Amino acid sequence: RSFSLHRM
Amino acid sequence: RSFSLHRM
Amino acid sequence: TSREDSVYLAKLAEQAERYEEMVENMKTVASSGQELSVEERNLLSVAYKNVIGARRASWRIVSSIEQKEHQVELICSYRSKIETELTKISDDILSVLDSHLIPSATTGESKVFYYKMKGDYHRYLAEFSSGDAREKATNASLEAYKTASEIATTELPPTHPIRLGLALNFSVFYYEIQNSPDKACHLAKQAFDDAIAELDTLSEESYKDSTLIMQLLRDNLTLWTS
Amino acid sequence: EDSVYLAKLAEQAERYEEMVENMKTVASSGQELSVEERNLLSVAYKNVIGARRASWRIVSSIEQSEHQVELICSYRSKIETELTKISDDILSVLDSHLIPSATTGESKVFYYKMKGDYHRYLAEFSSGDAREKATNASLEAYKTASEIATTELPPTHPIRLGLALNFSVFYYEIQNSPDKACHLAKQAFDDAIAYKDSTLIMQLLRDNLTLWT
Repeated sequence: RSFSLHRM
Repeated sequence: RSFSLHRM
Repeated sequence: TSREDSVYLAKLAEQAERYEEMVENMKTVASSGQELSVEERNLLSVAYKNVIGARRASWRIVSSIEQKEHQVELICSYRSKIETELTKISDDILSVLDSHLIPSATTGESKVFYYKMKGDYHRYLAEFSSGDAREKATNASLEAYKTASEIATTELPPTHPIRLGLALNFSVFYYEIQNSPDKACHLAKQAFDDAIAELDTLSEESYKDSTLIMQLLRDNLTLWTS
Repeated sequence: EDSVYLAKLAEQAERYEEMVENMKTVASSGQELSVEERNLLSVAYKNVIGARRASWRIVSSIEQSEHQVELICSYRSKIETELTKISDDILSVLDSHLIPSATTGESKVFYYKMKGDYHRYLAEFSSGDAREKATNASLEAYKTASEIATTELPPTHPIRLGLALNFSVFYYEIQNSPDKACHLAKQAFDDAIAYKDSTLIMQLLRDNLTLWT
């Protein structure tokens, strides 16, 4: 549920 | 473009 | 791994979005002696439809890139590497369809379902071929559809989702492969009108699936008649 | 040159396994990369490893008959071996060619952030001394990158910000340190209070802060 790095 | 049978 | 064990791994690979392994789980089941159940051949259909769906999408992207130096060739061999993978998938499904599935099929509904797949993956082949392979794919595709269509009209009610889904794909074949909008609309409209008349034959379990495919028929009818 | 052209092609076709193989030959040569190839190699491995992590996270959550439990545990080992091989291939590229032959500090932070990333992906599924060693290997690459990022990159730079995101996430996910995760996520977000990507970064930092607090 944690966000790591992506294109946006 | 026409549409064919998708997943049921 | 046993027969029911391969079916469970196919359902496992389905939700894991690993559809290439879903084929091997179902390919080692359809070749067994048993006939595929209503849900079994659904996994077989869902598996291959996603395996070839990715390459169809991948091929359609690479074609438009070329349709818009050493770059001219680099795309041509890349676009052909996908066409080889598209043929391998179609030849793999059509081989088991012609060796075990269709021969060992006894149910009238089973024959329509498998002969429809034969028309489907012959049509995927004719989507990109040119010349002898396109003419050969077009003929076998129409021959399997017509066979499915004749068996479906006598053994299946006109509202059955397999009978309606067949005419949907068969009509797409006329418009996209044979380039005959008059033949597509005629078959698609008739398939809609046949199901409208016998609305009482709409089963309880097959109700939602039948209404959905009928809307897909009308969406195509609207698109083809512009 | 030609190998970089096939990577852009395979990215359009979304055949990322071939994008990795083509970008692998561009990194196999010990020549320094470029800002484009540096990100072409990153997105290629991000998508390939992202599909298996997706399947691993989905299949592991499916576990909720002893045969049926031991059946999906073998299916997860299939995905874990892919997760291990893909991570080992990109880590051996970084540890041998990219990190040793990096000249600019900007690339050094990007490559050290990449190393901690795929070590962290290893910690997501490894067990025993494989997870313990991967935990230490990820924090060492992250801490090295943060020491270099604090001097070579400005606080608003997206590489300095994206590094803080994946570093803080490593604290909350692998080492189970909510206080360390929130501290850096907020320190990095506050230090950037002043291009077209840093805004999205701090968005992810704020969303992670909201969930973690």
